[PDB]
Amino acid sequence: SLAKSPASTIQILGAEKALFRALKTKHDTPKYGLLYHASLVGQATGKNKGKIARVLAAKAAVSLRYDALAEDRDDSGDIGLESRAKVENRLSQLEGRDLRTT
Amino acid sequence: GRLLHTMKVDKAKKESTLVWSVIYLPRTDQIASGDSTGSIKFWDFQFATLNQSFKA
Amino acid sequence: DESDINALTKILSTTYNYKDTLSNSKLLPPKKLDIVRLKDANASHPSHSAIQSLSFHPSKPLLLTGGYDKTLRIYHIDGKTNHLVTSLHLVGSPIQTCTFYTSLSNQNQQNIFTAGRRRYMHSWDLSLTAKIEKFSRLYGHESTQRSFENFKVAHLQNSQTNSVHGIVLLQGNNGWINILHSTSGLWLMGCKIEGVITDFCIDYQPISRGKFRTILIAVNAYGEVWEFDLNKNGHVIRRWKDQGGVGITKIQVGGGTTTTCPALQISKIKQNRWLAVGSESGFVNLYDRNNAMTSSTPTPVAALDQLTTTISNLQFSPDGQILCMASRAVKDALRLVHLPSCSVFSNWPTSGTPLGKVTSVAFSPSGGLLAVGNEQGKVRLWKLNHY
Amino acid sequence: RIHVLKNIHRESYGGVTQATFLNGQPIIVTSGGDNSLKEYVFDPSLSQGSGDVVVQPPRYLRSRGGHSQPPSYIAFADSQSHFMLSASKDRSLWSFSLRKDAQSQEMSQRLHKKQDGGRVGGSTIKSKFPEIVALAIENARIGEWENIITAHKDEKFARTWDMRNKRVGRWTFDTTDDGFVKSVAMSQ
Amino acid sequence: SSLSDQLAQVASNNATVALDRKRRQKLHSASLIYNSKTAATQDYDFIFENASKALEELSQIEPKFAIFSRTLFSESSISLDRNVQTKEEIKDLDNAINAYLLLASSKWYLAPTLHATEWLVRRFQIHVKNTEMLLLSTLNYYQTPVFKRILSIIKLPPLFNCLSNFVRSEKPPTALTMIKLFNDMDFLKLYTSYLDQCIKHNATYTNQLLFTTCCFINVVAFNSNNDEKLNQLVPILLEISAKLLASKSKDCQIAAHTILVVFATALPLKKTIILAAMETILSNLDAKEAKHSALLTICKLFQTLKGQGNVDQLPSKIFKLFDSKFDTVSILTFLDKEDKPVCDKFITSYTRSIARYDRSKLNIILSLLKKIRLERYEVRLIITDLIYLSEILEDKSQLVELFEYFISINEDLVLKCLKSLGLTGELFEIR
Amino acid sequence: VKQHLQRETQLKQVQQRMDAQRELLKKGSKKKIVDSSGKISFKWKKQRKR
Amino acid sequence: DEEDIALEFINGEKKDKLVNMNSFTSMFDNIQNVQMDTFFDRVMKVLT
Amino acid sequence: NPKAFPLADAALTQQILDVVQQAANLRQLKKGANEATKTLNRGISEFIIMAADCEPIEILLHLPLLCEDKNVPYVFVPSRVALGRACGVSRPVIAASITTNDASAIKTQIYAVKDKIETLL
Repeated sequence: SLAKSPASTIQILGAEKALFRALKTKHDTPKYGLLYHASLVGQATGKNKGKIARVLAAKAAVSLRYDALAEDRDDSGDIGLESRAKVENRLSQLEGRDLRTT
Repeated sequence: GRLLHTMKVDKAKKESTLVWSVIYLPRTDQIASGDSTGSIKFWDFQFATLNQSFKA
Repeated sequence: DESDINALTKILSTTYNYKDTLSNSKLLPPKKLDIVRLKDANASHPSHSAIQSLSFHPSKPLLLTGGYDKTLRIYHIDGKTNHLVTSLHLVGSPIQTCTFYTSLSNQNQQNIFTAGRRRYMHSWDLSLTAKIEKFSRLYGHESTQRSFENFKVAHLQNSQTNSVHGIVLLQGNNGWINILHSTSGLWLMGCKIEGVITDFCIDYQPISRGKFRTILIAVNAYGEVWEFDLNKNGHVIRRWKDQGGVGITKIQVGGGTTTTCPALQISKIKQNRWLAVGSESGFVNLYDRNNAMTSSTPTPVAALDQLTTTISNLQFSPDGQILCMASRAVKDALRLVHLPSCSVFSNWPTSGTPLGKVTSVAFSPSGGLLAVGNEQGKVRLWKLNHY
Repeated sequence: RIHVLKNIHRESYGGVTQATFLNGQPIIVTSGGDNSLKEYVFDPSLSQGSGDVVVQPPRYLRSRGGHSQPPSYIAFADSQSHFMLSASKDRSLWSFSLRKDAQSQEMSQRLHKKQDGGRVGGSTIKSKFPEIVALAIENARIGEWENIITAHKDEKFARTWDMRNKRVGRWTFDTTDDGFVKSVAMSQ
Repeated sequence: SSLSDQLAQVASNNATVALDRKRRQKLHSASLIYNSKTAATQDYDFIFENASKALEELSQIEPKFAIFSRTLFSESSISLDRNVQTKEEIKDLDNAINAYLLLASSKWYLAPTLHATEWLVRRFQIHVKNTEMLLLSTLNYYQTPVFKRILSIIKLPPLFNCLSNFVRSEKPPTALTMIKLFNDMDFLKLYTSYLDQCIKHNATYTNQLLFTTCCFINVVAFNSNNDEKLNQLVPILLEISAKLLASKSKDCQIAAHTILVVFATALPLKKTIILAAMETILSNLDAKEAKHSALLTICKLFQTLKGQGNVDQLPSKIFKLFDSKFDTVSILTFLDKEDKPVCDKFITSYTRSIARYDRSKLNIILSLLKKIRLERYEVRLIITDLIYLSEILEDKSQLVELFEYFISINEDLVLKCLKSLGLTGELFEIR
Repeated sequence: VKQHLQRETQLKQVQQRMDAQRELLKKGSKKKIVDSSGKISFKWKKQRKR
Repeated sequence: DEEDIALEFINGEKKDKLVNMNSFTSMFDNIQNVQMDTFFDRVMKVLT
Repeated sequence: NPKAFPLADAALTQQILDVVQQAANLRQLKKGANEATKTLNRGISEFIIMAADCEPIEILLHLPLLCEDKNVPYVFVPSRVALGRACGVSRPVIAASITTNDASAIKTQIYAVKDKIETLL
């Protein structure tokens, strides 16, 4: 039941009371959810932590529906590891930018 | 059981066309087919495509 | 201090340019062109419609332009004054495609083949009144050819004698390519593909002294590409599928002799190295046919994506180093990609080159010279200074 | 090898014929056969501790110049016999000063923007105008709008110039019979 | 220039002299170890004694610091005040401080050197007077705190303007900031002068060369599409590549290999610059790792080479020197490697050099072109040099079997080249 | 439950109109298609997103 | 045949990779304590 | 790919990609696995196109599990690259849901293709 949910739902999976009050009055919804305490979102600083909570929720939906929906799964961490390498180099490339001018 | 190829005979102008008869010729690698236009076409089986048509 | 392993120190001390200069280059640099602009080719006599078809002569310095104002104009081109040689107005027959053709038999035929959405084709015999013939007989196959619009001209050998002649290949309705003789108009053969035929091209490949083989390459809309050998009867030899590819508007080979860079002697016929499949999306798959003439699901060597609306022209440079992609849908949609590297040139066209709505394009076979004609009827001429 | 100033003086009139460091100064006076005398100065280094290995390249200091080719047209620009416009076959239009040679100045050719918002065509790498055949100046409305009207060799339109700002003006004047400009005038 | 501008000039002249107690506190609170409120109240003997202890730890780690114990960290240099001696003694002690900083550039990960250079900061004011050497020596450690500390206290030079928004900020300077810093030309001349000092003192190391090489190939990557900037950038980076190739350190030599290969694939240099580059590559090759990188470098430097004469024979002197550094066994073990790096033009020039200059060993050239696949123009020029060899000397078993390989693969091409120059029957009668 | 059906189809229509307006104000070329009666529509240019 | 040998020289060329503005920007995260020859091979994997 | 049930033949996938193209012009498809699942959970899908080419195909085959819950037609096409091109984006697209509109222009095409999808179920 986690595997058949979209990745935006997996992003905001914890923050339902903030989500649904910010939807029933037309405010701005939360962005982190239960995925805030993941190690990569802890590594990110600023509003690109909301950015990489989005990309981490996308990749976690990929790895998790592959987990729950595979049959010949090898218990080796290959899909999670290539997705985590993708998230790591994404996070590195949007921490390397800086909005100050040099 | 899944259909590998779909070949299309030369349709008529003022009526719908139906492929009435189809046979296979094993010395060549062909399919003879007579349709409702009257034409008789010789389809190569591998590559599934026409070799010659006759408006017989 | 000092009065007169140090090799690099001493050579950097002595030279001032650190590149190869002029004649020791022989092939293009990537990502930067060297391209100037000459006078507009029809700046002498203006066109009265869009320029649907544009073709250089194989030997003479002549350019043929033609559009829906049913007249076709020949321009002796140079940089200075592109002057109008002559001009023929075929009434009621609005030409879509016109092509200079010269034979391998004598190089003294010089026909001009023109066609548009009519049930006939014209062959103007050039010898400088005009002597034109009108091919209107499909010899029994008139049901499967309702217009002559998409035609191409190619060479073909008899192959019981070693006698070449010219064929014109019309694209028909169902999947048909109706191939017919060029001097006599007789129907020679017909190659049917499955689906909806959209474009085709002609690959030549040599065999021996004075013998070649002509292969028709006909694309579907879905991307699945037939190849019919036609110097025997029009029989299929390879049927592969373009990777990706959903609406395929254009297919074009290059690097050898195609219909746009023809060869004049029967020993100068080469194998077209690159194929390119241009789609309705703007994606151009580029295949290198030195290895991918086997696999029947080949991979492209690069899928170019730079222009975003429907590919309606793509032609290879006659030396086979530049591909010109062009879309007749939006203004200034032309790109020159540099192959083998498949990296689009970045310094031309810039935002102020007057391409317009590019609706036809032709490279000249000798001078390295682009001619691009747009919807408002203006062939602009550029000279690629590398050649 | 520190730097190389390329095309400092025209090769066709001799190249650089003399260059010399004014001694004890970082300035160098060069002069060519192209009727030009330039000076170039070496600024102090940008590196505050090394200095001698980070040598900043030579930049341009003052310079006097004239025509490189003998002039084709001549006009007196004002009634005080102070300035004269003079246009040569190296396709430059200078305003020479009779009262002091250090007021001579080449009238610039940097174009304005077009009035509507269309792009201005022409080449991208810039060159001078074709060489001037005629010119006509009536400085009654000087500083208000364009003042000189000039006629170039083998082109079908006149140009305007502004003598107060010393530049070209916003207008070119076409003949509208497809024929080269043979004569200009302007009302008083 | 205005009066405030001339007074700004005399202020930046008199920046380190303490004219009153408030300037002395502003000036002496600039520490590398302590905060302001403790740094302002430490004396000189305190920071000298713990910096001499820390120099003793650093000197037992690395034994070259005993001379700085003799001069820069002696007891008389507590009272040695920097801006009361002349221009001559100033230049003597600031090349001494340069000697310290390029010696201890490699030690910055270990806290004895922070405590050891805190006394040069607080006694001789090297955060403001010798500041470019401090920035250049510790430029490798931008991410780590040490660089955060010198950017906290430093007065930034004009060439280091791109770091000007990272002083006193909680994020270290980023990688694109380091690339935008190195993208100058005046900074690049400054940095190559610094690398010349580091090489001439043999104080280069692995992390410094990694940072230098990464930023140099990133500069060429950034300048890749401005050919005017690349033509500006040739005689600085290839000259520092020559000064890196002319030393003994294998890591600086393969650093110069990396610089050369990225530069050659960025813009096509001259044939004579590529030939002199490979001669300077071969002229000081010592280890195995340097040899492996040098062979991959020579392969790519000859592959990125277009024109009439790309596959001509590499000359007599460079041929003897190349076989001196890499024998034919080494080339065959190189071509047997299953990764298959692209070496077509180099191996074509190699066998043309063999058949022009060796004239004894042809079985090896049969073996290596059995190993790698060459192109049609390459093998056409190869068999034309072999045909000229068979004309100039009598054709024994080696040359004959070379021709049997070339008629077993593509007999039509050796037919066409004999049709260009010779006859089939005449070469059968010479055979 | 009949009333819940009415409210759900009414909310479906208003989200459909609101989302059509939202797609309409994004970017890309588009023409105001008018149908027979007057129920206007928008057809977008055949051009892919870069 | 000289035009034919020129066509075979400009035909016998392979697709070689070019340096972009943003090809070597991912080396800064792993220049840390790796060796210089491993770094050289890391560069060569990008260049080929 | 063996776990790609109903996979379309060439003529069916030709008309499926054509109805995808003109739905994308009319701004009537949602392109992506997450967006397709959102259209399913809101129940505004006409049908689902999936690509039997995603290299973990288990990033797809969970929306079949909730098309069997929501009795909506689904089909597989051979190539994600071709699906991205037909959708009119510059990226390979794994699944695409054609949303429901009743006043649409291509309602008849949508119905004909979804009938020819659910004939092979």
